[PDB]
Amino acid sequence: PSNENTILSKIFYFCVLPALSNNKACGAGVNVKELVLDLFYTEPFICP
Amino acid sequence: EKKKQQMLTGVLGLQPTMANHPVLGVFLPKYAKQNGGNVDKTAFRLDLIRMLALHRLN
Repeated sequence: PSNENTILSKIFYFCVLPALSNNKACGAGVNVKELVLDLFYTEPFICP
Repeated sequence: EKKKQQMLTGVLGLQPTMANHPVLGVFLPKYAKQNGGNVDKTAFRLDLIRMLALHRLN
């Protein structure tokens, strides 16, 4: 993200999503390891 | 060979049938010259994930 794209990212995140959200959003992260474990649960079968 | 097999069981507990797979057959020797360090066990699982994915681009 250059000057323009950084500006547009802040434009959305401070104007468009807030005003249309009306303070209703949440924001956080999913777990960083249990996704890897889900991938491992899909992986151990190697048949085509 | 024991180091290779130990790392194979540490990665996922993969079966030898999957050890014969080409992506495994090429990368198990490189995973041998590592994991003797403190690096991780999870990193190797994710590495195998993304490499197996790179392999299968129809």
